[PDB]
Amino acid sequence: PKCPECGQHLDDPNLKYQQHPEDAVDEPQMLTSEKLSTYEDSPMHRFTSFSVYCSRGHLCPVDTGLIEKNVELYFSGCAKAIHDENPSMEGGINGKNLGPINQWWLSGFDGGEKVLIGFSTAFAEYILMEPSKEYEPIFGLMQEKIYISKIVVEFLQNNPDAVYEDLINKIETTVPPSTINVNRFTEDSLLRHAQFVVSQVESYDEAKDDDETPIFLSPCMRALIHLAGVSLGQRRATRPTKATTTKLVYQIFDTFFSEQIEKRRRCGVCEVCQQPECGACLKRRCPNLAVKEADDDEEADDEMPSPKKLHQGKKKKQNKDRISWLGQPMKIERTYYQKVSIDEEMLEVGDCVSVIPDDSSKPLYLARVTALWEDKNGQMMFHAHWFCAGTDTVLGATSDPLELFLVGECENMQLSYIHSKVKVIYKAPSENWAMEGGKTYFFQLWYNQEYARFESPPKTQPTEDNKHKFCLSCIRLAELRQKEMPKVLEQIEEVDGRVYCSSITKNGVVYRLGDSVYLPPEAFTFNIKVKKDPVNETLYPEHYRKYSLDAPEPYRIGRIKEIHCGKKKGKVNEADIKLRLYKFYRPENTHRSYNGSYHTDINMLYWSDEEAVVNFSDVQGRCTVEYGEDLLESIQDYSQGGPDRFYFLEAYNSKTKNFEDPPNHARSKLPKLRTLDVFSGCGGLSEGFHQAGISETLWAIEMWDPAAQAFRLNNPGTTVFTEDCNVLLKLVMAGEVTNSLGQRLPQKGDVEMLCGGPPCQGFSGMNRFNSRTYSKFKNSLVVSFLSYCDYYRPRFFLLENVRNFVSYRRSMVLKLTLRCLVRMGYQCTFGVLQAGQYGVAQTRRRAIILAAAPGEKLPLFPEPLHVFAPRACQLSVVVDDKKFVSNITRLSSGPFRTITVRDTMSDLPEIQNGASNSEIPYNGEPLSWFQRQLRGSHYQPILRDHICKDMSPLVAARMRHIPLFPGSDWRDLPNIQVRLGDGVIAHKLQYTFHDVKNGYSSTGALRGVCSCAEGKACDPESRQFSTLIPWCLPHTGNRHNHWAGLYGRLEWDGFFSTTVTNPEPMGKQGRVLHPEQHRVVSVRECARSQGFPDSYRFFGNILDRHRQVGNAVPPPLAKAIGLEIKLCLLSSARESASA
Ligand SMILES: Nc1ncnc2c1ncn2[C@@H]1O[C@H](CSCC[C@H](N)C(=O)O)[C@@H](O)[C@H]1O
Ligand SMILES: [Zn+2]
Ligand SMILES: [Zn+2]
Ligand SMILES: [Zn+2]
Ligand SMILES: [Zn+2]
Repeated sequence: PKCPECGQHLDDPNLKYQQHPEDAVDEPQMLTSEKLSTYEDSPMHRFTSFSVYCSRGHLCPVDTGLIEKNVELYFSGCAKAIHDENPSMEGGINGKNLGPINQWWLSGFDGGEKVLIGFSTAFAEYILMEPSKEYEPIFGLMQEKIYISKIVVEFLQNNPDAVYEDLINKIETTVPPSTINVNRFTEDSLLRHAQFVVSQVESYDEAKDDDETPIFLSPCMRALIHLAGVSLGQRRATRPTKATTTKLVYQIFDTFFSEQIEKRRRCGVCEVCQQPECGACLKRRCPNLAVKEADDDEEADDEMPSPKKLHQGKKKKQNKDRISWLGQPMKIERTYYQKVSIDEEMLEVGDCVSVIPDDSSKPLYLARVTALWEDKNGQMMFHAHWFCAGTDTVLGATSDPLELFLVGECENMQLSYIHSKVKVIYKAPSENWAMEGGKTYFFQLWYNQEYARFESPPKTQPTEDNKHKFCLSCIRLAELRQKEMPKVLEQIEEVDGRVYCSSITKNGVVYRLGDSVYLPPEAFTFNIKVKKDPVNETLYPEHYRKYSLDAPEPYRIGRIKEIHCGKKKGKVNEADIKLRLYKFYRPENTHRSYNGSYHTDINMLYWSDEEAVVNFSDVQGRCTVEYGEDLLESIQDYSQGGPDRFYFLEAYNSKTKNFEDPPNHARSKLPKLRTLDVFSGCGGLSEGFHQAGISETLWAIEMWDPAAQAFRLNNPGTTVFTEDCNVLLKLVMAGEVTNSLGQRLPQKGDVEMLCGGPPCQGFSGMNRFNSRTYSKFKNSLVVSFLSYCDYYRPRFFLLENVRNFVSYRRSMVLKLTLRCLVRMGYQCTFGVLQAGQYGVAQTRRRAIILAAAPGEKLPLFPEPLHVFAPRACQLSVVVDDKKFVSNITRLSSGPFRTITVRDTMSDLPEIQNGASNSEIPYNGEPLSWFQRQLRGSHYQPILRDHICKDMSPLVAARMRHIPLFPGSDWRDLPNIQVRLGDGVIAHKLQYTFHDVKNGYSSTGALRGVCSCAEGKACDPESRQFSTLIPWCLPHTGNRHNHWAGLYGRLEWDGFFSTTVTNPEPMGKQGRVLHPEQHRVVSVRECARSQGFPDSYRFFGNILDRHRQVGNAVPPPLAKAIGLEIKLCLLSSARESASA
């Protein structure tokens, strides 16, 4: 038996019938009482001892949607004076069967701790107070629901951009009052109330409206929507940051607005899609569409062939009047060079010209007249070194219509193709350019299309043997062809039509006999060597979902024995340079294989008497393979001394599979820049830079206290400013010497290098800019950061960001950043790097913007040192449908093996879920090479931050029950009733519906967790909570790739999905459970995943430490970049050491 009106099952032991007061009169009568009377027509009244019930007398909830489902609900209790705050049944009239509830509503989501619950009837609006003793339970749950909703709304008003793991933490950590009979809230509760909470939050945006972003569209909100299948649109309840910029930086962002700035996939089936109309108002917009759009704005598009070279390209001839030479010829060559030519008016060498092309792609071609001459066919010729227009560079629209750029484009042309003489000025930097922080065609930098490098022009020089032919574009190409040229330097004595040599060259590297060489895994070979059963589906109902590229080998190493080659007609054929090498085994290449690749050094080799022949083309680079037993310093000291340094102590007998000693033929300052790390964090970026020996941080700016604190502990000589960089900048700009706290503010000339990670939050999307999006970026921390650069003018600049920075806002964010630096007159470039390729067991791509002052050199992006899964390695950038790449050649292979989770944390003592002891002994030695380095050669007794979050009894239980086999997640959980330690009991998942797309289990059992599996609309109450297999995961599984690896354990041979900031198992941060322990990863494990030395200190609570680390730039990546700035400095030091 179950009610025809409300639906309640009569056998329900928690059912209750309506119990009435005496003086209870019908609604119109009780509303005519004199005990009764904001800008509306009601009348509004208070209401106490209330009870809500169906037409038959069953006490009913109001949240459940029965009002919506047309079910007439009647209420009863004491009504009071609008002003009467007493919830004691005393100053009012009792009403009975009070009008069917037209609708119910809420008010109290701002500067108001109280949340009011009102009902609307055919006659009056009532404000509820206390329920009746019989209704109390029913109102109880409803109340709890309302509270989570409040916490969720309030938090989001204060923190939009909040991620799912934060929401969870906000909820988790909020202490509810006594008035709410819940000890504390959990992810389980939020997920359980996920529909009420979301539908409440939607309503807050519909109600309190601004031109601002709907709170239901925040990352955490959409995350909760996708995780717990939620129906959007079921709504009901109603009732000027400015960047501290310099004139120059302001001007750029101010003009882009006053130029390039101009201004429907509705769902149909939703409750918002079924409601008219607006000019009654200005909003009726679909929430399901709103999400799809909000989600698509988050994703980019990463193949595409090389961009076409400019000016190749058709130009059209002009004049037939009088072109005659002027003066005596400069020189002779079949060609006769001149200095002046008169095409009606005077035209000298080194003047600029305009060339009218074919009326199609219509920009006017611009060129520097390099040379003037007459060819053997008496035709008047010229050499046109082309200029690139601002719009034709990466910059595009962002550039000055008058700014031109020098390119590696030149061609010979007849004097007919010339249109006119054009005034082209070189906007050279001032004598004092560093102090400068706050018409016709001009130029400033040299642009390399292939690598988006804006650089300071050479200058020069024109020798008297080429003062007539002087083409920089021709010189560059010549130098390039020379380096790319395989050439013999010294030869011994020739043999059977092949010359034996002692030294060869290519790419700028000189290869001698005995020097070691890198080659692809295909280059040679070593002496090689040579079905699932039935799962219990009753126990593992979700395993069916389980169903349904990897890193290459590092370079093959060889030592040079012979440089024999080939011969062409008379002399040596460079196309035929061959090498005879002694093959070097890596421990992995031995019979040992993967066990060799464990505790061994990343750079240890095994000598072999084996030999191979390979072309000098196949050679990737040169390295240093030395015998350690004949060594000057320790193996560590030699290894840590410089690049491409390997060693061998024994020799591998490939045949006997044994280790003999090797044969006897196998035997033998840096100016640290004064740095300012803006958005310093705990100092991971500064760390890699200090590791590089190229810097010293003297001023670090951190807004968040726990981070700045952690910085100081690692950098004691740094003036850590715990402010908003915007106030800090305004003070120097105001002329201050010191801040409130009496700390010396950095002054112009004090900062040699600027570096930082400006967080992009108010505009971090992909779609076209807009009035909203632009205003947010106009004042962004990117613009505050570029102002710092403009004011201070450091020798070197770095802006590290999220890889998508490069793609953000139809790549406009990157185009404007590059524009800024060019306006100032800085050499600059962008580029993407995968941290994993730099010695970290994590897959994280970062956008890196390098900038360098005119005078210094522009650094290159570091060559990858570690072999990584190709998928994780897409570094290319498509800007305005042109593919931009970095100088990185190693695409592809690398010199060292991959760093794995195993190498990252295999040595750490066992810790249980909820570990709290900050300082503990290691209780053992380091095992991996990686461990040895972060633990250090110097003995450390204490292990720090091996602290791990305390997960709930339920989550804790779930983790115990996640198998240890690689790549194991939720889908492996058993459907078993776990005793949650405490009174609470995690029960089985009830499988009551049919999955029409997944079928039946092997046992003929159902797979459906909710009515929507059938194709119908989700029936609530079919929702389950506190289940071992989270109910929400089968609920949405199908539409979200079976919830990938949520509750997944890290693979020992795997990596970290990303930079983990708050480890949650159903989180957007990847696999977070430890490979073997029934817990989530500890702070130190994360710190290790970042390649931080075990000495590295962290401040605040567990979560602050977690944030500090997952915010950091991994020191290995920072050092890699720092090392590129290293060469850039030494090179510029020897260059500024002449006569
Ligand atoms: N307006 C502002 N002014 C100064 N610092 C800010 C800021 N807003 C955010 N921050 C800081 O921005 C930092 C970004 S994380 C930076 C990573 C870092 N360079 C490293 O390798 O550790 C955070 O640590 C945050 O607290
Ligand atoms: Zn009923
Ligand atoms: Zn809709
Ligand atoms: Zn040329
Ligand atoms: Zn459903």
